[PDB]
Amino acid sequence: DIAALVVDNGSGMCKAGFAGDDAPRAVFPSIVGRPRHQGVMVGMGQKDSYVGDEAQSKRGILTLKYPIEHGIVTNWDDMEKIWHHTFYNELRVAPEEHPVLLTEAPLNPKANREKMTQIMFETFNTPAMYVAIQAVLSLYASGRTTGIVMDSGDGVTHTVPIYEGYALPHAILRLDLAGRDLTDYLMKILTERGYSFTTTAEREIVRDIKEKLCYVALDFEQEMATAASSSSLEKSYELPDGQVITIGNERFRCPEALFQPSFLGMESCGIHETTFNSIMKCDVDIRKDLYANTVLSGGTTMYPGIADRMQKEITALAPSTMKIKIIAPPERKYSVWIGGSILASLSTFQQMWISKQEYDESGPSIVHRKC
Amino acid sequence: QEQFKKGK
Amino acid sequence: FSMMTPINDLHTADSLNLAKGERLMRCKISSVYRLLDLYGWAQLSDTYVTLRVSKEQDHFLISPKGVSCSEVTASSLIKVNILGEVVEKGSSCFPVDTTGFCLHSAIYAARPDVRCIIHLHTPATAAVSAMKWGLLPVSHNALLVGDMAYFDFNGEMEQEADRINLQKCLGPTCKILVLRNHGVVALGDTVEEAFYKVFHLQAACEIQVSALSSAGGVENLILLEQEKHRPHEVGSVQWAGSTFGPMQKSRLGEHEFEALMRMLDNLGYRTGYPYRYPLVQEKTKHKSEVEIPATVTQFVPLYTDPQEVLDMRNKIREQNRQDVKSAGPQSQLLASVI
Amino acid sequence: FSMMTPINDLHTADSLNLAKGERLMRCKISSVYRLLDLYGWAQLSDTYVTLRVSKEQDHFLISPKGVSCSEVTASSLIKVNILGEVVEKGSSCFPVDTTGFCLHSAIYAARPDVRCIIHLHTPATAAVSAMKWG
Amino acid sequence: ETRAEFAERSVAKLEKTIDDLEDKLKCTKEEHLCTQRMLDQTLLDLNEM
Amino acid sequence: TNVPNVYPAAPQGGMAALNMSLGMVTPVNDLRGSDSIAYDKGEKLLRCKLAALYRLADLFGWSHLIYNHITTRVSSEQEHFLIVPFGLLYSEVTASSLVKINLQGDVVDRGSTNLGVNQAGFTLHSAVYAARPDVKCVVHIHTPAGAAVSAMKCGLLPISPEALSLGEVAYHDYHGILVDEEEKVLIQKNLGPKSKVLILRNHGLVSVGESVEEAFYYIHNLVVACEIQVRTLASAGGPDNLVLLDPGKYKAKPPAWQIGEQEFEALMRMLDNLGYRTGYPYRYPALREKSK
Amino acid sequence: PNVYPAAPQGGMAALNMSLGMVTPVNDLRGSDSIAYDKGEKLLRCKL
Amino acid sequence: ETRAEFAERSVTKLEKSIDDLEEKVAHAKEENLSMHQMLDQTLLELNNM
Ligand SMILES: Nc1ncnc2c1ncn2[C@@H]1O[C@H](COP(=O)(O)OP(=O)(O)O)[C@@H](O)[C@H]1O
Repeated sequence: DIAALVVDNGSGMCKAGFAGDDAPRAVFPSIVGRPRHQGVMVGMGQKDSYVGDEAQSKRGILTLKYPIEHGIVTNWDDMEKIWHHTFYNELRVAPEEHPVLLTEAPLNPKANREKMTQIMFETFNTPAMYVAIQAVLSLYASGRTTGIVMDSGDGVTHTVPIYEGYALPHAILRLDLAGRDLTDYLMKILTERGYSFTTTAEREIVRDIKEKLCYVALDFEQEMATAASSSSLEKSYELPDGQVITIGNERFRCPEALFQPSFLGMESCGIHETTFNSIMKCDVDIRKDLYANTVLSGGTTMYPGIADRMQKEITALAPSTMKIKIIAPPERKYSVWIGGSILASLSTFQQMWISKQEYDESGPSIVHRKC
Repeated sequence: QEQFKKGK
Repeated sequence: FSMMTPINDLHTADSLNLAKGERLMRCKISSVYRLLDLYGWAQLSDTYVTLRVSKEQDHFLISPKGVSCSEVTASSLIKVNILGEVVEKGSSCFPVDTTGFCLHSAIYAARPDVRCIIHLHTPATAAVSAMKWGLLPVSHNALLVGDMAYFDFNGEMEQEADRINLQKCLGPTCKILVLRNHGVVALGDTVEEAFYKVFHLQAACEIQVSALSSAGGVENLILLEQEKHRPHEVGSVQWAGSTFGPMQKSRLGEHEFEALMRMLDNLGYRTGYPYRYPLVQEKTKHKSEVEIPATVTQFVPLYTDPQEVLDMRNKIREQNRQDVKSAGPQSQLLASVI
Repeated sequence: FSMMTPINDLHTADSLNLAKGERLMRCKISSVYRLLDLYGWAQLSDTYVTLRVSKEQDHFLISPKGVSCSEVTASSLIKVNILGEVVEKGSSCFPVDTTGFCLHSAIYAARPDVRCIIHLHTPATAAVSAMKWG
Repeated sequence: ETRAEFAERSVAKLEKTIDDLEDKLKCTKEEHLCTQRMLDQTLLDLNEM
Repeated sequence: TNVPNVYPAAPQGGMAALNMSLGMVTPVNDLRGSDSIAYDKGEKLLRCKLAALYRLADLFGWSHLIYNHITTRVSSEQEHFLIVPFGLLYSEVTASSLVKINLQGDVVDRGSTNLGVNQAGFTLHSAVYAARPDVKCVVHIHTPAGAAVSAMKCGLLPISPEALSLGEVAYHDYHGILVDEEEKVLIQKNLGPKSKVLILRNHGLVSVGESVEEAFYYIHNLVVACEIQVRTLASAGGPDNLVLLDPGKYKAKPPAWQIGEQEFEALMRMLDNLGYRTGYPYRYPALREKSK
Repeated sequence: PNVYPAAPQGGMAALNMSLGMVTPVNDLRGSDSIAYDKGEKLLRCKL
Repeated sequence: ETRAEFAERSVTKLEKSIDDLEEKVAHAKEENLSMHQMLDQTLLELNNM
C-alpha cells in the first residue's frame, strides 16, 4: 500500500507525514549549524554540519543559519540537506517509492518552482510530486470552501480570499511582517532593560521567551497606563544558565508591531488593514461571505487575545450593518499539513499527480502547465 | 475534478 | 418604459389636510386599484372602488374622474360627503365628477357594517350577472363565494324609491350584490376580505362561463348544493409558524393580501402598508460536524539654520587657527576680591 | 439577460455544403418558425414545417428534435432524403430522430408540385378537426 | 492525563451550544427591530390630530 | 437612487411581465456561495428543480394565489418532503426558501424564511405519498378550463392524442365534509395502483410522477387536452357532432433522456435566456458544437 | 434592450413596444415640416 | 497538571457565559411577544374607527 507523503516547509519549521494520517510523523526546525570553536578531541563524534533537531541541542558550539528567509530560499544546498534528513533520518522511507506533496507561498518568483521541481525529480527520483498553495490547504483543513484566510508564518504574512474553491490572484495581499522580525524587535526592546542578547543561540532563547510570555493587548494605551502604574503585569523567565530575568512591560509591546508597523518603521499598513483591503478588492456580492468566514493560520497567530483584537479592528473598519466573526481553530499551527493530508487522500487526486515520464518531454516548466 | 477539466 | 409610479407621495407633496387615519387608508385603497390594474380586470376608471373613512363623520374616499388605474396614487384620491359634495380635493388637476358615487352611497346609508365597496365590469362577471341563472354552485370557488342577492339595475340611483328598494332587497346580512346586466358588487368590512371575495367571484364567474359553454344545459353539470352540508369552513389555515405561536385564527383575506403587497414593495412601489407578520431572510444554518463555532459573539526647534551651525563651527575653528590666549570664566566670589 | 438570437448564422460556420439558392431558402424556413413563436401557435419541438430543396434527387429540410421554435437558426436545420436518413446534419449537437417526418414524406411522394407543408396543433384547429362538421 | 482529555472534550462539546444560542439571540434582535419600526409607523399614523 | 427596472406590460399580460421582472431581480438559485456546503448535492438539486418549477408555473398563469402547493420527495434518508412556506407567493420562490418537512406535516428544517407550513394543503400530498411509494413528485394545479372539465358528467373524453397519452385517469369525488381521516383512505383507493393523472371533481387537477420532468410532462398534456376537450365539446353539444377515436388500437403503433425531458429542458433554456440563472444541470449545455 | 422579453402569448405586443422605442411616430420636425399645412400636421399625429 | 488546570479555567468561564446569554435571550423573547400583542391591539383600535 503505497501512500503519498506530505512535506510542509516554512522558514524555521519543517513537518512531514504520511497521507491520510491525523498526525505528521516528523516536526523539526529548519536550521543548519556549523561548528565555530576549535575541535580538539581525537576519536569521538564530530561532523561537518548538523541539521534539524540535533543541531538545536548543540547551540553553544554551533553557528545556526536558516536556508529560507521571507519564503524565499537563499542556499539550495542547505535545502537539499534538510530534504535528505527528512526523507532518510526522520521517516526512514525511500523517496523514490512514494509520491511527495509540497507547499509554497502564493506570490513567489518564477525560478523557485522550477528549481524545486528539478531537484525533486532529479535527486530523489520521485515518481510523482505536486505543488499546492499553503493557505488554500489551510482553508480545506477548516473544511469550508469559501472565506478569506490569513496565514502568518515565520517567513511572511499573507491573506488570500477563496470563493468556491478559487483563490482570486488579484485580491491576494502579502506583507513582509513575520515572527522572526518580531523576535528581532523583542531583542532590541529587551536591550534597554539591561539584558543583552547578540548570538544566534540567544536569538533562539529570545524566541522561546516570546512564545512563552507574550500576549496581545485589547487597548494599547490603557495597558501602558496599567503597566506603568502597577507591577501586576510582570513575569519572571528562568534562563538555561540559571539566571532569572523579569520580562515586565515588554510582553504586549513585541506583538503590537503586527498591528502598528510604525514601531519597526515599515511603510506598509497593519495586518487587519491588509485583510480589510484584501476584502475590498473582491466583488461586492461575495463580501458578505468574506465577512462571514475568516480563519487564522500560522504559529504567529497563537498569541493570546489575537482573535478579540482582530475582530474589533475589523469591525471598526467594516460597515455597521456587516456582521464580523473570526474563526480560530486550536490546531492552527498545523492546519496546512492537515489540508495536504486531505488533498492527497481523494480518489480524484491520483490523476492530479505530475507524471515522471511526462516531465521527460516537458521539462522543469511542467508544473506551470499542471499547477 | 471539474476545475482540472477547463484549466490548470 | 417607466411604469413604476410612487404610490405614497403624501410626504413628498405636503400639500393636503389629512385626517386621523388617511395615511393608512389612502395607500390601502390605492393598492387595490393597482392590483385591479395588474390583473387587467379594469383599466379605465368607472368609479369601481370606494372606501369609508370614519363612522363619526361620514367621509368617503373615491377616485377622481379621468384617471387610469395605473396613474392612481394615494394623494390623488379625493374624499366626499354622503350627499356628494367635495370636502377636500386631491392633488390632481381634473374636473370633478361624482355621478357614479351615488350608487355606492346607496350601500352606505343601509349597512353601517360595510366599509369598502368594489364594483366589477369584467366580461365574465357581466356574463354571469346577465345570465338567467345566478352563480351556479358547480365549483369550489363558487362555494367559497357564499350567499348573494340579485337586483335589477336601470342606470339611475338618484330618486328615493330606487334607493329604498335597493336597501330593502339587499337584506341585513348579505356580502355580494349582483346587478343584472351590469355586473357584481362586493361589500367588505375590511379591504382584504372584499378583495378576497372579488377574486373568488372572478374565478367562479370564469369557471361558470367555461362550464356552461362546454355543456349544453345545466343538468349535465351535476352541480352540488351548498345548503345540504352547511359547513362553517372550520379547520382552514392550519399553521406551524416558528416566530409566532401556532394558531388557526386569521381573517378572511389577510394572508393572501400580505404576499401581494410584499410583491408590490419588492420592486420599488413605496407603499406604507404595515405588515402584521414581519418577514426576515437569513442565511441557513449548518449542523455538519466539520464546522467550528466562532470564538466570540520634536527635538530640534522648528525654525533653524544648518548654515548657522556651519558658521558657528567656522567661528570656533578660526579661533583655533589664530590660537589667541584667553583665560576661562571666573566666579563672582573671586571677582569680589579683586 | 441574453439578447435575441440572430436568425442567419450560416456565414459563421462555412463548413456545410450548399446547393443552388439554399443560402437564401434555408433562412426562409427559419423565418416561418420565428413567425410561429410570434403568434403563440407552437413553442415546443415537433415536425411542423418541412421544405423540399429541389425538384430532383428528393432532398428535404426539417427542424432538429428537441429545439424550441424560438431558438431555431438558419444553420441548425437538418437535411434529409425521402427515406428520412440524414444526408447533411446541421450544426446542432442533438440526437436525431425522423419518425415524425414520414407523414410529410408521404405527402411529398403524392404531389410533386407541393413544396412547403405546414402543420399546427393549436386549440382552434384541433377543435375544428375533431369536429365532424369540419 | 485523563482529566485533561476529559475537560478538553467537554469544551469541544460546549462550543456548539454557545454558537447556536448566539445565533438565536441575533435572530431575536432582527425580529425586535422589525416590530420597533412597525410601531414607529403605527404611532406616526396615530399621533396626527 | 434607482429602483430595479420593470418591463412594460401588455393589457392582458401584466403579471407575466411582473413575474419575469421579479425573476431577473431575484435569482431562483441563491444557495450558491457559503450555503453550498450546508446542503448536499442531491438535495440541492431537488431544491433548485422545485423552485424553478414554481417560477415556471407562476410564469404560465397556472398559479392560484397561495392555495396550491407542489411537493417533491427527498431521495436522501426516508419520508422527507419539500414544500413552499405558507404566505410566500409563487414568484418569490427561491432554492433556499423551500421548507423541508417530514410525513404528516411536522417541520424538520425551518428554511431561510420565517413562515410556517400550512398542513391543510399538505394533507392531500401526504395521502398520495402514503398511497404509492414510487411516486416522488406531486403537482396540484388549477387552470380555469380544468374546473370546467372537472364539473363535467363525462369527464375527460379521449378525443385528442394528448388525452390518449395520459391513459387511465382516476376521479376523486368532492365530498366537502372535510373529514379528519376518511379522506386519506378514500383517496388511497380512488387513485388505485397505477394512475398518473387524477382529476378532482369541481376543484382542479393533480399529476404524480417518479420524476419532476415526467410529472410536468403529464400535467402539460393534461392541460392541453383539457383545452382541446373544452373547445370541442363546447362546439359539439352531443356525441353526433363529434368523432371519438378508441385508445385500445390507437396504441398499436450515451443513452437518451427519459420521458418529458425535452419540454422541461427547453423551458429552462427560456428561463436561463430570460435571466433567472437557475443553474439547472443540462444534458447538452450548448446548442451548437464548438468551432474547430 | 432593443427588444423587450416576450410573454408566452404576448410576443406581438412586446414587438409593438420595441418598435415604439425604435421608431418615434412624431417624424415631423422643425426643418422637416416645410411646405406643410398646420391642420394636416395635427391630424397626421392623431391618425 | 498546568494544562489540565487551564482547561478547567476555560470550562467554568464558558459555562457561566452560556447561562448569561440564555437568560438574556429568554428575556428578549418574553417581552418581544408583549409588543407583538400591543401592536395588534393598536391596529385593531384603528380598525374599530
Ligand atoms: N505557542 C506559540 N505562541 C506564540 N507564538 C508562537 C508559538 N509557537 C510558534 N510561534 C511563533 O510562530 C513562528 C513559527 O511559525 P510557523 O507556523 O512555523 O510558520 P511556517 O510553518 O509557515 O514557517 C515562530 O517563529 C514563533 O515566533
